[PDB]
Amino acid sequence: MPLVYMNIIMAFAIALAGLLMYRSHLMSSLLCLEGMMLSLFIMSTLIILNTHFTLANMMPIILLVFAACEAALGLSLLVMVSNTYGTDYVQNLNLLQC
Amino acid sequence: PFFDVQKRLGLDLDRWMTIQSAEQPHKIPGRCHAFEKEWIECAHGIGGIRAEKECKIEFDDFVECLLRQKTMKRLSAIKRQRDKLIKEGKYTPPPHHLGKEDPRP
Amino acid sequence: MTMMSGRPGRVPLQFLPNEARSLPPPKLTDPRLVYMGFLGYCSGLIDNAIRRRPVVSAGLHRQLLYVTSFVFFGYYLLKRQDYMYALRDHDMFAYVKSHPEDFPEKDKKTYGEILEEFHPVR
Amino acid sequence: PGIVELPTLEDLKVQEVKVSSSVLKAAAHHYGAQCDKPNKEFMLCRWEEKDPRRCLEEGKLVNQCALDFFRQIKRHCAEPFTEYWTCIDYSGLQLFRHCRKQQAKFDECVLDKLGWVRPDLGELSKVTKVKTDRPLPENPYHSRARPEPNPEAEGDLKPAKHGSRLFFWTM
Amino acid sequence: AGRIASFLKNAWAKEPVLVASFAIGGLAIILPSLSPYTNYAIRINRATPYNYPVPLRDDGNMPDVPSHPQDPQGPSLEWLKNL
Amino acid sequence: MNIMLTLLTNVTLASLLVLIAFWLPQLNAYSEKTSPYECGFDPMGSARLPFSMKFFLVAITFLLFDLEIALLLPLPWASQTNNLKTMLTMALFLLILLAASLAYEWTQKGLEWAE
Amino acid sequence: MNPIIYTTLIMTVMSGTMLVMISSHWLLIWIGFEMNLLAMIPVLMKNFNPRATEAATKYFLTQATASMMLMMAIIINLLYSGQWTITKMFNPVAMTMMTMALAMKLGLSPFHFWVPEVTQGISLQAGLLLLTWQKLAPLSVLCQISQSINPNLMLTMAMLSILIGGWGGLNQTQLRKIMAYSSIAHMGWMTAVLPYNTTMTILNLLIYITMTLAMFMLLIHSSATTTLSLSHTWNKMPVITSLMMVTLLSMGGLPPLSGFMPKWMIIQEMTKNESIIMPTLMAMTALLNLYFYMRLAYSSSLTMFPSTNNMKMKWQFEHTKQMKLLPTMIVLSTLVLPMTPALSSLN
Amino acid sequence: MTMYIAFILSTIFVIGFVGFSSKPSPIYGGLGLIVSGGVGCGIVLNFGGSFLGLMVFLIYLGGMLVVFGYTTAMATEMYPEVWVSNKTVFGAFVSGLMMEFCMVYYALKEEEVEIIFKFNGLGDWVIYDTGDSGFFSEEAMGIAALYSYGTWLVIVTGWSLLIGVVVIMEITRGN
Amino acid sequence: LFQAEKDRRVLQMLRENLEEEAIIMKDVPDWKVGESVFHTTRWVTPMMGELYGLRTNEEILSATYGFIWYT
Ligand SMILES: CCCCCCCCCCCCCCCCCC(=O)OC[C@H](COP(=O)([O-])OCC(O)COP(=O)([O-])OC[C@@H](COC(=O)CCCCCCCCCCCCCCCCC)OC(=O)CCCCCCCCCCCCCCCCC)OC(=O)CCCCCCCCCCCCCCCCC
Ligand SMILES: CCCCCCCCCCCCCCCCC[C@@H](O)O[C@H](CO[C@H](O)CCCCCCCCCCCCCCC)COP(=O)(O)OCC[N+](C)(C)C
Ligand SMILES: CCCCCCCCCCCCCCCCC[C@@H](O)O[C@H](CO[C@H](O)CCCCCCCCCCCCCCC)COP(=O)(O)OCC[N+](C)(C)C
Ligand SMILES: CCCCCCCCCCCCCCCCC[C@@H](O)O[C@H](CO[C@H](O)CCCCCCCCCCCCCCC)COP(=O)(O)OCC[N+](C)(C)C
Ligand SMILES: CCCCCCCC/C=C\CCCCCCCC(=O)O[C@H](COC(=O)CCCCCCC/C=C/CCCCCCCC)COP(=O)(O)OCCN
Repeated sequence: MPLVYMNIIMAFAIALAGLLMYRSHLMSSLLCLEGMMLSLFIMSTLIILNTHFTLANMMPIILLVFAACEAALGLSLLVMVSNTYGTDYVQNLNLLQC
Repeated sequence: PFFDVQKRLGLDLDRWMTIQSAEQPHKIPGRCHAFEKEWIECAHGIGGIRAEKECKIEFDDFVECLLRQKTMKRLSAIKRQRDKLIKEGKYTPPPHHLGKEDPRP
Repeated sequence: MTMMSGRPGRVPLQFLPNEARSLPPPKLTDPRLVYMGFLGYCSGLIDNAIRRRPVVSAGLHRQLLYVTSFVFFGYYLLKRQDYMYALRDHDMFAYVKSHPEDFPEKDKKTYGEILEEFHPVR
Repeated sequence: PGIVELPTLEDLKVQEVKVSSSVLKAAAHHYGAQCDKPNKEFMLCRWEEKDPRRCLEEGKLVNQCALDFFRQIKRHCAEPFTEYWTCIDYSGLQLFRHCRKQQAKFDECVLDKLGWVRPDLGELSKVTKVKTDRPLPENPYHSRARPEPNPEAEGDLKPAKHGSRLFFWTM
Repeated sequence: AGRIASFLKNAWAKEPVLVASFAIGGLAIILPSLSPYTNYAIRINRATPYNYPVPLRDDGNMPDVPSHPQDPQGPSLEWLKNL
Repeated sequence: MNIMLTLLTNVTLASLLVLIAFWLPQLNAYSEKTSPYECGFDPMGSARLPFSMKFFLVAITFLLFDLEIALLLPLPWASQTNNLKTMLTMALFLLILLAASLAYEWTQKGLEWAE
Repeated sequence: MNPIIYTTLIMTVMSGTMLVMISSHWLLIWIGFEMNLLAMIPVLMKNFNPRATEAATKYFLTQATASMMLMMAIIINLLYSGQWTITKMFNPVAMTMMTMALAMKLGLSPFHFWVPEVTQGISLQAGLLLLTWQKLAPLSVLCQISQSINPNLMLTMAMLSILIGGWGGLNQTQLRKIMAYSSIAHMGWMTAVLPYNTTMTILNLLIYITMTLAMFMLLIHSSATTTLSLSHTWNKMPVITSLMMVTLLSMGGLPPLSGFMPKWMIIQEMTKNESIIMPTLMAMTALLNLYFYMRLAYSSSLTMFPSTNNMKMKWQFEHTKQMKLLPTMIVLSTLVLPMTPALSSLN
Repeated sequence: MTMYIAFILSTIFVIGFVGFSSKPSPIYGGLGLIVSGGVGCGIVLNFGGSFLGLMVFLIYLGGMLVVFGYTTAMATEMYPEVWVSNKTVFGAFVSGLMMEFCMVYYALKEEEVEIIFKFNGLGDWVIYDTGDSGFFSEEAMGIAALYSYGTWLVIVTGWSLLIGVVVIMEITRGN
Repeated sequence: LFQAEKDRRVLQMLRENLEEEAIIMKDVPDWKVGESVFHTTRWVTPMMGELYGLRTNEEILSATYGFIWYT
């Protein structure tokens, strides 16, 4: 595994860690999710191109689709909670406990 | 769990994309078509447990083709020994390894 | 781990292979079938109880359908269970026959030659 | 796990065909029409052996046949051929469609100088047969012996002895 | 018979763009199944030699396969030149 | 290589123009001159307050409709395949489904802005 | 929500689950997971209030993160072996990430935090769907890769799930949180035996599903979501409370009821692999679940709580909507133990 | 080793990921994600996948636009945070940069294994093919095979998109 | 013709690399010169690290990125 594969894996790990830590905004976490999606796309594309897996070339494109379907979902949710609180702070999501 | 509707009906919903040696468009071959074909032929019909131990040679060759780790190690050793021989100066690499070669078609 | 899902020659979604026709079918007076009919009768009684109806005599057609459906499902369930157990025994005996070195027939001593330690209770 | 057999540099020596891409493209059709036989043996050897080290002589014969083809073209009429391939070389994509008059002149020269006929559209893509004395390889993949499969399921089916044998159940 | 006619007139009077778009979409859906040139398009796509044609080994009983490209045997592209 | 040189040249020329703009003239900056502009009077609030978007649902739909162009872009290469019937059927199916998505968004009053 | 839209969303969820369980390609399984989550999100938000919206947001975040690590594990397995088929995961790191992602998808501890919140925030029908149907796809995926699962990590998570569910269910007065903690404990029980025998996993899942269906359908019949609200049911329909107490007894694992059958079948299996400490700890920990079932049984059926005057009016009206499958679910959740050997039909 | 192009691009990709992963005001996070998308697109073209990189870049530029549009509405934060405007953001950014530099140095000078395996450098040019054939683009042919081989994929993806439109409209309904 | 010339060129580059490796690794403890890496004995396409590993940088850049960078 050359430096490129390790750098892409590190990018995915950084995006996942940034998602797992919440500061205030939900939009920043959605941005981290988009970053994870981009890192996965890049790694899959590199792996498929390196081995000349011809059919698998359609795999990353499909990977993109369910990307924004996940994004369009989150943004949608981000609207509604805002309509309840006037802000997208994840602090306000504390009505339900363990 | 796994309800094999594809095998029951012969539908082939996603079995065309599972391996790289299976009917690529314009007959374009994978980088490791021979290795994967050999390993699949070795491991066919003997179960996972038996294939993990008896087809280990073909799988090792396939992984070597896929990642080329041992080849990179060999090349790194070659270039390190070449650098050590050049630093003290008793190698003098040949002219065709420096750009003074008479190329062929 | 799964033991019989990868058995060679297995049809994916058959639920009753043709070889299962070689085994005797369960008798209609099987105690398990009677228990399934009892389960259907209890289901009918509970259905009558929930809807605030006379429990024992509200719907005779409904109770009869309950019992009949339970018995009908139980017949094929018992057939499949018996077939699976027969398959297990068949595979076990075949493996034992095919690997004599792993199941050695050992000559067995009589109790007169074995020395068991005696532990008095006092 | 073994040393790799590589031919010596003397076995790789051959008289190279030193014409440029445009020159080859201009005479490509007549070359495929005239030098088809050694080319087809070489291609069949290459695809059957899957090893460049087992078909070097066929490549040498291909080079020799190409040399004879170009030597005949040079000997009989080379001026129309030069006028055609300079035109082919001018185009950035080396388009046949830009120079049909030079192609016509070259075709008419080769038709009466050597009896050569330019192949029609679709003929050069045909799948042809090869008569060869080279034995068909038996194990081109160098495959090992395949493992013996699990034996079989044989015999008739009998009911389980004493039923399920699960704890206290007698059925 | 008459309800569809009045509906279409009202749609053309109010929303010509939707009528034109639906007509174009319906034509694009229906026409290819009723055209004789789809087979010609398929054959033209099939006749393009993207990769090398690997020659066959003569076992002595292949009359249909040619021995040289200019032999009359094999597929012919005569229909393409006259189309 | 060539494209990298082109991008470098363009960015360098733009940055040089910025440098000439910010280093050639004589600048006299004071507090009143650098204040925000709201047509002569001081702004009431901050320009970093929330700004309601009445077309948010169309913005969400634009993401999926942008994915559909990514799906439909390889059509020129797809039209070269042998299975023209299946290729045409699948392309028409995808376009029909996207048209149905647009129709469902239209009829459910989804293309109309909030008030 | 429009009934046609609700039906097509439900069918899209079930189609995603079906695609997960019928696919031999990892990409198709991932696509099925994405479809299931996408169609599942609006079902949780069927009734609009701040609490339902919050639950959907937490569920979306959790499932999205689990999907991301699922996809990265797939990509790593592809990198170290050019295989797309679902198989024994030639790379251990990819196997670990897949185990973690499926653990969060199921809700195994310590990824259990979202389950009580999501269950409490949504309605009873959405809770039933979440606690019954959403468990099929991850467990179906796990049953295929069990030969490569590291026993230590899976068993640690199963023990943690059992302990955490038993401890959490003790402090709850809301019924949906109790159901969520019971689901966590039962998830631990399912996943404890998975590396050894997947047939026991399937049997445990089926029994848990039937008991959860009976429980949730009884809770829907008597519109109670708290302990005190359920304490009023004895004065309106005693039979519902009696069947509820029998079902709670079955869930606790007391013989000869059905809930004893899976545990009994799991422990035995674990004793064939020289595993004695783990089954003993699991059996001892199930007593906490039994205790917080018994507290509910005491509150609702074995004692009569004070009632209210207006309840008299409710005596004049009947349950208009009938659930056909409820008696069958109750019977299958209580009286099934004598038919234990039928589990041989599951392999 | 040669021209450092792939290595520099991957490093900038990681830097942009750290930049938007420190979670400043979402404007700068979107900027960092845009630059990361462009850099990854260039990385992909450096391996022969021009269409995938352009497509990824093209998809991302517009997704971010929608994200900027939503940030200006619901995540405004009257004092927006930049990487140097807050101690937590700067700490996370510096930690990510320092960790990336240490990993690069450890895997470059020596052969260190972090999680999966080790790396010795040599440049990514070593693992290429030398395959010399083709009058078409292999990546383009593979992507175009979606409409002949991937009928199931097209069906499921189109259904997912239609369901997504229905789902977002149901979610944003409110009431 | 192109196939034949490519085969000869690849074999020549491999043989030149082998004849050099016989010289750099004369005095390494246990190096087998020309030893293969795969267990199988069939032909394996070179990796472009085995053909240009001991050559100047500009040939490496050509053989790696010439087609991609040619515009
Ligand atoms: C190992 C072997 C064992 C296997 C075990 C397998 C698993 C075991 C069971 C798993 C757990 C079951 C959990 C199910 C709970 C369902 C959740 C729910 O809906 O609410 C709960 C529900 C709600 O109660 P509620 O409060 O009274 O309802 C209020 C209303 O819902 C208030 O809402 P509303 O006002 O809007 O009312 C609308 C209402 C009324 O609905 C209507 O209005 C009807 C109008 C129709 C509209 C037409 C639209 C269609 C056009 C769209 C086309 C989309 C195509 C999608 C496909 C895309 C493909 C890519 O619709 C509904 O209520 C729900 C509709 C349900 C339809 C289900 C259709 C099945 C989908 C199957 C898909 C799979 C296909 C293959 C995929 C291939 C792969 C790609 O409560 C119950 O239903 C009682 C529980 C009963 C559950 C079933 C019990 C267990 C199952 C036993 C059956 C046999 C199983 C074994 C079969 C093996 C093969 C023979
Ligand atoms: C509370 C008890 C559980 C309740 C169960 C639900 C009750 C209704 C029964 C469900 C009806 C459907 C069953 C038959 C329809 C078709 C069956 C066929 O299509 O599927 C077969 C499979 O059929 C099932 O295996 C049998 C289902 C029967 C369920 C009953 C067993 C319950 C365990 C013992 C409890 C006693 C129950 C008594 C009932 C009163 C194919 O086998 P296969 O595709 O290769 O297996 C896939 C999984 N593998 C490969 C991983 C193994
Ligand atoms: C068209 C696109 C391509 C253009 C190609 C030409 C590139 C143009 C050059 C880039 C911008 C130049 C702007 C032209 C005006 C000069 C601005 C600057 O260079 O002068 C001063 C820079 O000098 C500083 O005052 C400090 C000078 C000394 C301190 C460090 C310099 C050390 C260098 C050694 C010099 C000694 C002799 C060297 C001989 C080679 C800044 O003074 P300041 O008032 O703020 O800014 C306003 C300038 N005003 C006055 C004209 C309005
Ligand atoms: C049996 C179950 C029936 C009821 C359940 C329905 C739920 C499933 C959804 C629809 C099922 C149909 C999918 C069938 C699999 C498609 C693949 C197979 O059928 O062949 C394809 C045939 O596909 C054809 O285009 C016709 C079928 C496509 C139907 C159009 C889509 C309709 C789907 C509607 C339901 C989906 C959800 C709702 C969306 C609106 C192409 O094969 P072919 O090209 O020969 O050879 C390929 C191999 N090559 C490349 C080497 C040559
Ligand atoms: C078989 C082919 C189908 C597939 C191809 C379709 C191609 C894509 C075209 C459709 C894209 C999406 C269409 C969205 C539908 C819009 C629904 C709608 O709400 O339209 C109404 C209008 O109502 C309508 O639906 C339009 C009229 C009916 C539809 C158009 C005509 C239907 C088809 C007619 C052509 C048939 C074929 C040609 C026959 C030629 C004559 C013999 C809009 O009005 P408002 O915006 O609310 O106005 C507010 C301000 N006053």
